[PDB]
This record gives sequence, structure tokens and C-alpha cells, in this order.
Amino acid sequence: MREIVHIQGGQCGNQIGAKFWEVISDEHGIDPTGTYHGDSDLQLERINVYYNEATGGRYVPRAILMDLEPGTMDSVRAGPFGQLFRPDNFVFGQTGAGNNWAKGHYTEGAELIDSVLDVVRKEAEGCDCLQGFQITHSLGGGTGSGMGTLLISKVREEYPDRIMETFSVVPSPKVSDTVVEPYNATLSVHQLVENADECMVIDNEALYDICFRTLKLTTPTYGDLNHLVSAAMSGVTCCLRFPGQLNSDLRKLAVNLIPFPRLHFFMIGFAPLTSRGSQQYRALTVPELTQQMFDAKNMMCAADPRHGRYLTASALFRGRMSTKEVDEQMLNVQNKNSSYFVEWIPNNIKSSICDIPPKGLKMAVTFVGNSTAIQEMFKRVAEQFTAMFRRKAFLHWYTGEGMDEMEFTEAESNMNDLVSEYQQYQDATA
Amino acid sequence: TTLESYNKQLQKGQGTLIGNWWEERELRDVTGIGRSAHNSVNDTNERTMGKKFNHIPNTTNSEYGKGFNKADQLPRT
Amino acid sequence: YVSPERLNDLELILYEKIRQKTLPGEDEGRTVYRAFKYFDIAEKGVIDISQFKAALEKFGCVFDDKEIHALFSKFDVNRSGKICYDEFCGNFARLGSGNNPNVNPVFKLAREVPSPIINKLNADLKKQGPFAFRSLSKACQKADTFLNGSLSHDEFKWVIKEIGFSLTKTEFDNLFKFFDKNYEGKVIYSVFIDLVRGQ
Amino acid sequence: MREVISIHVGQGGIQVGNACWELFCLEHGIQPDGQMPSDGDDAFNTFFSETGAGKHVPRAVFLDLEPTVIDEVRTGTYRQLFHPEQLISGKEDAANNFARGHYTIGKEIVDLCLDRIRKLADNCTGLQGFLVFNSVGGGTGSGLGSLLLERLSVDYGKKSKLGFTIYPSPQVSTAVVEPYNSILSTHSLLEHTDVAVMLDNEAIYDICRRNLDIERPTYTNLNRLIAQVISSLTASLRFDGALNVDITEFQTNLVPYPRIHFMLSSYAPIISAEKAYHEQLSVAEITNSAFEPANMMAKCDPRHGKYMACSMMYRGDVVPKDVNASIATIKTKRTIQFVDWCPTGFKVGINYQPPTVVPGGDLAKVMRAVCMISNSTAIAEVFSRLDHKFDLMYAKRAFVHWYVGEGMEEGEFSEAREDLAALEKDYEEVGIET
Amino acid sequence: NRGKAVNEGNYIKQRLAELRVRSQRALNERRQKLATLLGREHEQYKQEI
Amino acid sequence: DIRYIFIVEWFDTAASLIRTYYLTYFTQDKTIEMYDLKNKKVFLKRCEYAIKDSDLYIGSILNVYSRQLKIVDFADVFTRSKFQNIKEKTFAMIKPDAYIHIGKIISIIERSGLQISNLKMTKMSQEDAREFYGEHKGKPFYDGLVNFMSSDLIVGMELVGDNAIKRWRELLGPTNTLVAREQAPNSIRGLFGTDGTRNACHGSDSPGSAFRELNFFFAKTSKLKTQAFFNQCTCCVIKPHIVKQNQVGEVIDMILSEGFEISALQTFFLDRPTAEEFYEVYKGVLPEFNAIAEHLTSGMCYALEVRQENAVKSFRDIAGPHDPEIAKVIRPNTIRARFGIDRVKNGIHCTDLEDDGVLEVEYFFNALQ
Ligand SMILES: Nc1nc2c(ncn2[C@@H]2O[C@H](COP(=O)(O)OP(=O)(O)OP(=O)(O)O)[C@@H](O)[C@H]2O)c(=O)[nH]1
Ligand SMILES: Nc1nc2c(ncn2[C@@H]2O[C@H](COP(=O)(O)OP(=O)(O)O)[C@@H](O)[C@H]2O)c(=O)[nH]1
Ligand SMILES: [Mg+2]
Repeated sequence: MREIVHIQGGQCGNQIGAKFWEVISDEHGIDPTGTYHGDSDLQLERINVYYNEATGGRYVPRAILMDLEPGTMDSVRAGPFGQLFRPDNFVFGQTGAGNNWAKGHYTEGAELIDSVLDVVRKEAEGCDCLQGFQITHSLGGGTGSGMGTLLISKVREEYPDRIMETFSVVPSPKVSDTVVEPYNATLSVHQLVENADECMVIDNEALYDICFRTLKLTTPTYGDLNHLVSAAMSGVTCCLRFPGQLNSDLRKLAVNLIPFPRLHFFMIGFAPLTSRGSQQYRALTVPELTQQMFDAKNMMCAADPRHGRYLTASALFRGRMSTKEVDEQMLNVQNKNSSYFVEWIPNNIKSSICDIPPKGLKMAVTFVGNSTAIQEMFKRVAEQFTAMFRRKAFLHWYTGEGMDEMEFTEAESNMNDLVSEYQQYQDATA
Repeated sequence: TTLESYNKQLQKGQGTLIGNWWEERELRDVTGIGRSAHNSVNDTNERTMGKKFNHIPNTTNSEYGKGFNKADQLPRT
Repeated sequence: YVSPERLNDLELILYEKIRQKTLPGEDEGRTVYRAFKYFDIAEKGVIDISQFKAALEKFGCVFDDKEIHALFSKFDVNRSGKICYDEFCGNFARLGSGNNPNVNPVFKLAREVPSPIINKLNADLKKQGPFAFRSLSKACQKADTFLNGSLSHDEFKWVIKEIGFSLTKTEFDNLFKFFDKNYEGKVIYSVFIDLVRGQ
Repeated sequence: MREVISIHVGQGGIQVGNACWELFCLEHGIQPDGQMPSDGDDAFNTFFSETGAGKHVPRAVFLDLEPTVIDEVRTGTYRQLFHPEQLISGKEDAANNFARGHYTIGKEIVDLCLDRIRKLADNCTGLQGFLVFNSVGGGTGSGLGSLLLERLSVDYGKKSKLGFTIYPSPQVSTAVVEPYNSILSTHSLLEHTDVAVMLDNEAIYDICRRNLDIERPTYTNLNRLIAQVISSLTASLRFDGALNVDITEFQTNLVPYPRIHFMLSSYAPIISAEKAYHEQLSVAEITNSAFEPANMMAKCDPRHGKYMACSMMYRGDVVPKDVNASIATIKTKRTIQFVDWCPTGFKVGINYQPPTVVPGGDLAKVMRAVCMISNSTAIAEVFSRLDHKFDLMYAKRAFVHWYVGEGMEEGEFSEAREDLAALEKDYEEVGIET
Repeated sequence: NRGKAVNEGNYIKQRLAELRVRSQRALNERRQKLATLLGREHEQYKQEI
Repeated sequence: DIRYIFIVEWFDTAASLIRTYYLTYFTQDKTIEMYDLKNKKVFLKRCEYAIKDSDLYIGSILNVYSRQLKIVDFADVFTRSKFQNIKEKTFAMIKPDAYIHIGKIISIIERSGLQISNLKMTKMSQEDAREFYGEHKGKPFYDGLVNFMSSDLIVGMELVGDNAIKRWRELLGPTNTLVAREQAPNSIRGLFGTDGTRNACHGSDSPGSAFRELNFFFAKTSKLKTQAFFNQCTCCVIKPHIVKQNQVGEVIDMILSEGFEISALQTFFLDRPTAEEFYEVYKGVLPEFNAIAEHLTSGMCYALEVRQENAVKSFRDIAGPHDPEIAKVIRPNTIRARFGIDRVKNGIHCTDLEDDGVLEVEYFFNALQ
């Protein structure tokens, strides 16, 4: 029933995906042993979207795990919820990529992807009706960015009509932990613009900032950050699994949110986020929820939207509420901040309502926005790229195994063109 | 940011009244491990989401047919 | 008569018709479960013999009344007259799950203890003091002014509210579902107090 | 003998048909299971048909491509009422795209829908017409409704069609690409519908607020109001009264020209259970509240235009003598103005049955009510603002690739725009004096 | 063929009114009988005062 | 000080729907105040109405400002705890040897402080009286008691009060009446007992026995026929205000002592349309029907049947004029003069026509049964 399959690659995808399947299993009332122990009948009506039922009555997720090393796959198997994943869905090499884009995309990626493409193909035709794909990986790494983008290309030529989503962890220079980020960041971005239908960029610095200020947690960990990302992921497909007043699936998001084919990079956010020690001292109302979700410091990207103008935004409300407030608040925030919304498109905000909120919460909102302020990520990456490519430093590894500087020039050129056109409509008037 | 610093491990009490002492106390009270359990595993659910009010309401479409007026069953005349 | 293997023959006949209508990717338990929920309008969770006969008629397995009574009687062990289709559907799921020594079929044949609502009550009761468990037993006895051994719907709400637990509607439904198995309208507090205290 | 067939396509159509059929069942005393305890005139024959022994089944058909709303209808309290194969459910949602529901995925459901409607018509013997409830600013609503209208208009011919559409509000709306689908649906319905009623959402929000003192309105209240309007309009077809009006006396009184059949509705009295019994509720004042501009269910100001024809359907204990005095006072009033070539502009229908009230609702139990369907030249404002919205975003060809890539030809936008402009010009010309 | 049912229905509603007036008249005389009884007694009670 | 808060529920007539309020009761100075669930507005604020403490209980009906309210349940733990103690039920039974002492038995029960929730008089047949007292069988007391029970009319009762299961017995006295005279002379049996098997009344011993008897006697599924005649008799109704004022014991004995044989009496709760049709003989008739009809449904009432050689006028002689103010002057020793207070609450009500007494008693014991 318009079910979606999940593909997770690299170290980020494995860690984010593992935390993601914990939230969904909790939401659907599935124990780590795979046996249903839920509460309401609503939890089984659309369980086929994310799970497959095996003989014997246990439900197994339809996920594929990717890596060039067994370093992270053994830990997730040994960790909690690690028995859900089918062992035939684990595919890995024995060499690793070593933070090299070409190794995961030309030499080792090419030889290994033949096996995994068989697993995805078997998973897709087994189910009745596909709805699309969703991808979790990293662009600043070797195996995630290298092999990950190759499979996007491979599956795109086989399923040209199905939608496809990505949750991309693009690097930020403030959290400097790799010296070769600008090279393989641009290459992945160049390949991602012709194939991916929806891209949602994520930054660690933005995630770290939210934990310190909003949650007021003295010292966080990847476990906390992985949960925030997983929260946004489940909120996007909320109306695809539960009854509501205004249902909206993945395709309905793209139609409302993508004006032009090359403008499909988004920045997301989640609300409400509240510290443990101050939860009972504030009220949960739609005016409060809408106030935080437009806060410039609440989104998962370091870019400030107040430095650009929104083209289109979408809000996916959850829980029990009245549509009058939802429609009135969207109009209210669109009028008092008319300088932040581009004029030549009227009513550029979409709203949707789903009756079932996440467990333990009354109301929640997932915000997905398409603003010109995302050019800062590409502008800043390009600046570091040309500063390092000028001296041809750190270059012989790529060129020594079938890579050429020509498509380095091509990748930088196309991304620079994307930046120019993306902020062109900021200055455009009717 | 100079957190941790001059407040090491402790159980119960207000602490040393420096930095983030207040927020950590309620976190410590609700779950034993108020600051980054060393590598008593930590569950990210309560630290991020918060207190859970578990309840699953109706879909508002199974709300049309059900509606009852107690007065209409009176014997009248 | 129909005490002998004729009783189990109808199950095989009934199982085949369930399998024929079984949707792809689904077990036989869900297929027959939706049939029973379709008929009962109270949504209580239990059905009588008249509803049970109608549900079988939907699948096409219509027999004479004397055969239908035995099928109802076999599963209605307590002879209360109200069967739970939760146990009925689970029984047929294991029948179609096949026989395999390597894999267990789990499934459900009896309503489980709810679990976390009981555990939360036990943890909260420990905060009041050493005699908190006395108060819960004392409250039930004093609220039950008539000494009958059971409490009603609203009375159970008051006893929990008197202690100081503001449980939500869903939590009451789960707790009341297991303890009042066939919906007599009353719950035996003696069983409830035993489970919350422990072993 | 006399029956209507109601078509419910789209999320809004189904979510309002829920309230419509709830109200019909409660009004005719039919239990949700289908049996009528009664305790016998055949006043239900319009909406329900007997099975020969016991239950009554509606003459209803439900269409949608996403199974979400259909499944919950099959699951809820009305599971035993509707015919199991009369709730048609598709596979993939149209996803807010007009071209999707009209060219590629909506072409595989019209065959089934036409087969079911043909079976229903064959079962019927004295079919009066069709009632269509659909959403305009959506994908599967506009496109599939347009395709169904095109099919029916050639398949059946002269049978009357009445539509209750939901136009986008000037400022309060959900989708962003809604101007395209709205314009295309207007071009489709202009030639194939005989009566259209505007039912935008923001106006009803103001009605509920200002009347019922409710600060948290929801779609349920709006659907209940729409169902009340439908029942008040169709009561005279099935209940006894002094002056009876059927649907062919409706068009003949309300459609001056073939291309002018767009109308908007008003309802009164709409009062809570607290303020109802301190107020007079006379016939003279409910007809004033009906003509009050703020009480109409479409966000339009009648004071900027003229009136061409008004239909007034009274139900309750109304006396024909008082209606004449109230109409005379209304005509004497100078704020409300008519067109010169329309000396008489009122058609009156009276029904004996008092309005029915649903338990747990917001409206009180009253003894008199009136619903007024009026044709006016002021409706051109909504088309004007929709055209203004369309041209502003079509200059840079925004979201066009979503439509061309599915099979829509780009040249249809220009045709729809020209048709809307011609309709506006036709409305402008009629309003002038002679 | 439905005219048979209409005729019987009119017969019943015609007869109920016919039987209603007889019942009302029989109860109306008790209204007058009790009024005279209490009326005389008040005169007796007043005279005793 | 301390506050008692209930939930009340009033049925409107002009509006079909029914409403609900709080009816806060400041017991420090006995003042009434009502607040409503919906629309959050104070209804009636801090005004005294002289509402007594004893009438506050679940299911009670109290009238304020011409709109009568019905308590349905409590609203908080503090209010619930105070009044949940007074909920005990017990089965009081009057044996057919103390038939002439019914009024005296009832009165001292009333001054004991207990409350009679329900009451009815009937004759237990041979078979059901044998099933009753079923725990005895082998004892020789069983056969004698079974033969005694089916002798004549019996009065059954259900008492509600604090510690009623044992407070009933301690005034009831020792089970043997002979030893009662020297141990506790002031007791039911000490005053009205002859011997062991002919003791005055019967009481409940265990709560399980209380359940067994109460469902045997006052439940809907009961096989006890309301044994009553319908010839040579009139009906008299004890108005609710007498029940509230606690004189019902002082009226039954006074009626019995005048030579009138009572055949059946039962407890009734009736609504306004039902009470309206009872006085249909008084509809547009002299006595200003509205107030007397409204008051009759303002609470619990006792309905009695009186049998005598000349039932109608002879009983009407001892009832007196329907106005107690004029009765007191001229007929000082009549029921209405001694018990009635004003025109609308004139104590007892008796039919006052020779021929309509047969249907008057038939309405309560056949039509309304
Ligand atoms: N008043 C009212 N309007 C509704 C309701 N449901 C949907 N709508 C209208 O429908 C419009 C959006 O289209 P939907 O009905 O949600 O979806 P659709 O028409 O079925 O088309 P798809 O999105 O392709 O499925 C909104 O702008 C609403 O105005 C409802 O229950 N009440
Ligand atoms: N938010 C988050 N970021 C992670 C996690 N694991 C790794 N990262 C980030 O990913 C970057 C390294 O990417 P890497 O794993 O080497 O990519 P790969 O080699 O292709 O798998 C680092 O900068 C980390 O900040 C995680 O669990 N959560
Ligand atoms: Mg839809």
C-alpha cells in the first residue's frame, strides 16, 4: 500500500538509520524481538509501509545497509534493536574507502554494488506498490558519498517515475574533522542534482547548537543528535500511515514545494523542543508551536534564513487541533514577515493535519522549507574547494586510480551555476 | 563553554551551584545518570523528547455517528 | 452429538475458507479478525452466539445450529456465553503458520498482562511510603462498602484517583481489558492487588 | 418514485457526505445498521431503497484514489450501511496535480464509476437528477470530477446536474498550486454543470464564530452546516407542504441565461442553544438575517452587485401570508437592489417538516428555518481575484513542468484563461441597464 | 393499489376523534360533579366559623 | 472552612437538552453556589437557601428557585470520602404478628436516624417462602417458620444509613423476645414480641445475606405479586413533605387505629407528566391544579390503599377539609388539621367521590406497577 523502502549507507546512515528504526518501532508498538505488543488498532492499519511480515507473525523492516568495512555493522547488530534487520540485508566489503570519493565510486564501489543492487531489486518487486525511496548517508566521507551517490544513479535509471528522498549530512567548516571534505563534498553535490527529487541537508554544528541552547543539555552525544534527525524523518511520512484531515504524501510535498526542476534543496526543522527541567512551565498551543518552528535558530542548517527569502515552505501538523488556528497562524506569519517571502508566488505555505501525534506528545510540527539561504552552504564549500584546488594539493590520490581533473572542473562549474541561479530569484521581481 | 569543570560525580543534593547546576538536577532526579553516563546506559528518549503523556485519540471521522441526547428517551405523555 | 473428530473436521473446513480469502502478505489471524469486528457494534471486544453464527456465514461456512453450538462451546470453556475473538483468531493463525521445529510461531492464545502501566503504578506507589500498599488495599475495601468482592467501572476510577494517580483514558482501557476479560462489568480487586504488589 | 443520486468524489466530498448521510439517516429514523424501527409513508425513497426485507441502502457512490478516507469510512460506525462495492478506492493519490487525476491515473477508475452509476440508474425508476460534492483546489477532486461530468453529460444527456463545489478562499487556503487546478476545473464545469453553489471555507468560519461563539471551529462543523443546507434544499421533494418545489422548478426560476448559473447560498437562523430562547425568532427577522450580507456562505459582498433571482425555501410552521409581507419589506428596502429586466425575482417553497437536529451539535432546536439560493452579478469578484492570482505566477511559468511532464499540453492554460475572461465579460455586460 | 392503505388510515384517525369526544364528555361530568361538592362544603365550613 | 461539591443535572423543558452544574455547599454558614461545566460562567453565586445536611446523597432530588436538581455523583475525593460511609444497605422485615404496630415500628426507625430507601407490603406465598430461609432445612425451626410466613401480610424494607447492618439489630434486640424484656426492655421485640417463633421483626446478619434478600424482594426480577383488592376501597397518598418531615409513622398508625383495614401500600417515585395525569380529575377543577401537581413529584411518596365498609365518605370524614387552616378551627382532631400545614401541602390526599375510588387505587397498584 504505497510502501517505501529504506537504504542506508556509510557510517552516518547506519547510525542514523539504526536510531530511526528505534523510533518507528516504538511508534508502531513493536518490541526488539519483532512481536507486536501495541495498544490501538490504528497501529496495524498501515504497518505494511515500513515492515514486512514473515511466516510466524514477526515483522522485519525493509532496510538495506551499506558499508565498505564491517566496523560499524557488527556494533549495530550487537546493539539494541539489532535483531530486527534481516541478515541477508547486510552487505559489506573488506577494504574500506579511506575518505576517498573515487575509491567508493570507481574501483571498490563498482565491483561491490552488483550484489547490493540485487538485494534492492528483490525488495522492491516483492511489495505490491512502491511509493519511493529515502536515503540516509554522508557527503563528507568516502563510502557514504562515493558508493551512496552511485546507487542513486543506478536506481534512478531503473525506476524513473518513483520519488526519491535524501537526508544529507553536508559538512560545515566549524566542525573541522576531515581535511579532504571540499573535494568529495562538491562531487557528491554535482551528482545529486540530476537524480534526487528531494534533498534535505543537515549540519552537525546546527544540531549541536540546538542541543546546547534549546534542550540545555550540558554535554550531548551522537545518540542525542541521531534522535533529532530521526524525529524529523518520521514526521514527514506521518500522513502516509495514519488517518487525518488533510492527508499529504511525498509526491504532494514535491508538487507544492518545487517550483523549478533544479530547485529541490530544502532545510528542515522540528518542534516542539523543550528542556527536561522546564517542560511543565509552558503551555502547548498552536500559537506557541508556530512561533518556534519559524525561529531562525531552530532549523538543522547553520544558514540564517533571515539572509534570504523563502520560496515555499510546508508544515505537517500532528495531533488533535482546529484547522482555523492552523490556517490563521500561517496567514498571520506570512503577513507580518512579508519581507522574507518572495512576492511573485501567493500563499507559499502548505499545511497538513494528522490525528496521531508521536508517543508521549500532544502536538508536534515538522517544518520543511525551500529558501535561497541554502546558497551559503554551497558558496562556502566552493570557496574552500578553489582555495585548495588552486595548488592541486591532495590531488594525486584521486587521479591515481582513474579520476581526472576534468570532471573536478565540471563539478565545481555546475555547482557554481546552481548557486547563481538559486539566489537569482531573491532579486527577481514581478 | 567551560562546563563539567568544577562539578564532578555526585548523587542527590543541589551540588556546587555553578554553571548548569539547576538543569542537571532535574535530569539527575528523573533518571540516575544526570550527565553523560560513562563508557547504566542512557536512553535518548527522555533526554530529548521529555515527559511522556501517553494517549492515542480518535480520528475525528469515527465521531459523526456517535452522539446521544439523554432527554429524548423520557416517557413524555 | 458431534463430540468426536467431526468437531475438529469443521475447523479444517473453516480454515480452508479463511485461507482462500486471505490477503497477500497477511496471516490468517487478521483475515478472520476483521470479520468479527465488522459485526459487533458495541466494540466491547466480546460477542454472543448470534454474532458468532453470522460471522461464520460471511466466510460461507454455514452449518446447522447443533454444529454451531459445539464450536461455540469448545472455545467457551468458562461457559459464560461470551467468547473473545482475540483468542479465536490467534488459534487459527498458529494452525496456518505450519509446523517447523527450527522456528516458533509466537502469536497469541491468551490476553497478556499489559505490563508498563502496572510497572509505573508499582514504582509510583513506592514513593508515598512503607504503608502505601496498605492504602491501596484499604481504599478498595472501604470503597467496597458492601463486601461483594468486585468493583464497577466508576468505582475503580475513584479508587485509583483517591490514591493520587491521574491515569489517562487509554491507561484505564488497557488495565481494564485484561482484568475484566469477558466484560462482566465488574473487576475483582483481589487479583489486581496481588499482581501490582509482586510475587 | 422520485430519487436523486449523490456523487461524492475527493477528500472534501467524502468528508461532507459523511455529515450529509448522518443527517439523512437521523432525519428518516434509520439506524446506523440499516433497520428502521419505525413505530409508514415512503418518504425515504428519495435517498434509500429497501432491500426487500429490512435494511435500506443509500443511492450513494464514493470515489477517491487514496484509500485512507475510504478505509476509515468502511471501519467506522457506518460500516453496515453503505454498499460494499459502492465505495470505490484507488491506489495512488493524485498528489494535488490536476493533470494526474485527469489523464493518467484517473482514467482507470471512470469505467468502474460509470458501471456503478449505470446499475444505480437501472435500479432507479424515476431519477430526478445528480448531486455532486467535490473539492476544487485539489488533484483528484477537480480532475476526476471534471472527467465524470464530461462522461455523464454524453452518457445520460438531459438529466439535471447540481454541484456543490468548494472554491479557494481569497486569503485563507492550504495549497500553493491551487490556482491552476481551480481555473481548469472552472473551464470544465462551466459547460457541463447546470447549477453551481459556492462553498468556500473562510466565510463559514466567520459564520460559526460570529453566531455560535466558537473560537475553535473544525471541518466537522462546516460539514454539518453544508448537510443542513442540502437537507433544507431537498426537503420539499420528499415531505408534504403548502408550496412544493422540485429541481426542475429550481433551474427554471434561477437560470436567466445558459452561461449564467453560478449561485451562492445563505442559511438562517443559525443560533446556539443559549441565546435561542430569549429571542423572538419571527418570520420577518429570519428573512432579514438571510439577506444580511455577512451571513452568506461565500466570501462575497452582494452590495457591489445586483440580484437576478432568489429562491426561498421555508420549512416549519410558516404561514404564506407572512412571507408576502416579509418579501414586500425586503423589496421596499433600498440597500438590496434588483436588475431592471427582472420585475419579479422571488420563488417561494414551503415545507411542513421542521428542521431536524443532531445530538451533540451546535445548533439549537428551532421551529422555523429558511435557506436562500440566489443568483447575483457580484460573484464576478471571486473570478476576478482568481484570475489576478493566476496571471501573477504564470508569467514565470512556475510549477508548469509538473503538469506538462504528466501529459497535459501547455496550451490548455491559455484556453482556460480565455474562457474565464469571457465568463467575466459576459457577467459584466448583463449587469448594465436598458 | 396503495389506495386501500390510505382509506384504512383515514378510517382510524376518523374513529379516534369519534371515541375521544365520548371519553372527554364522560370525564367532563366528573369535573362538574366535584365542583358542586366542594362548593357546598365551603359554604357549610364558612357557616360554622 | 470546608466545602462539599457535587454534580447536579437539571432537565430543561423549553430546551430539550439537559444541563449540569456543581452546587457548591459552604457548610460553615449553609450557603449555596452553583458553577457550570460548559461556557465557564458562574450560575448562582453565594446565596443561602436553607438546605439541610441529611438530604445530601447520591440520587437525591432538591428544588431551588423553581428549578429542581438531581445529584448524580460527587466531584472530588474530599467530598466523596465524607459521604461514602453512609451507603450501607440492610433488609428489615415486619412479620405478620405485629401488623397492628406498623406505624409505631416505622416511627422509631425514623428517629433512629436510618433512612428507608424503598418499602413495599406483600404476601409471601407457600413456595417462595420455602425457598426463602433456605439455609435452615434440617432445623425444626425451618418448617414452623415456613408455615408462619405464609399466614398473612408482610412489610419489607431497605434501610440506608451509617453502620446500618448492625445498628438495625441493636435496637431490634436479642433474637429471643422472652429474654429481651429483662435485658433490654426498650426494643422492638421487648415492646412487641410474644414468643420465640412469633418475634416482632427480622433483620439482616451478613452483607451477603443482605444482597440475597434485597434482590429477592426489591429487584425487577421478583415473583412477589402485589396482593391487593380493588373493591370497597379508596386510596390515600402521603405527600412527600410528610416523608421529609418524618411523620409517616405517625399517620399509618393513626389510620390503622380508626378501624380502617389497610390492604397494600408501596413507595413510588413519579414524574411531572405522571403526576399531571393523576390529578386529571382536578385539571381545570377548583383547587389550582398547577402547584399541587408540581409538589407531588418533588420527592419520594407513600401510596396507601384503605378498605372499609363505606370507604369513600367515612375516610373523608376523618381526613377533614383539604385546607388545614380551616380544618384546625372546626375539626381539631382530623388528620389534615393535625398534620397539614397549608393549602398545597395538606398532609394526606384521599379521593372524594363515591364511584371513582375503584380506579384511583387501580392506577397506583395496577397501572403504575
Ligand atoms: N470544508 C471542507 N473542505 C475540505 C475538506 N476536506 C478537504 N477540503 C478541501 O480540499 C482542499 C484540498 O484538497 P483535498 O480535498 O484535501 O484533496 P483532494 O481534493 O481529494 O485531491 P488530492 O489531494 O489529489 O487527493 C482544501 O483546500 C479544502 O478546502 C473538508 O472536510 N471540509
Ligand atoms: N549526526 C551524526 N553525525 C555523524 C555520525 N557518525 C558520523 N558522523 C559525521 O560524519 C562525518 C564522517 O563521515 P564518514 O563516516 O567518514 O563518511 P563515510 O566514510 O562515507 O562513511 C564526521 O564529520 C561526523 O561528524 C552520527 O551518528 N551522527
Ligand atoms: Mg485525496
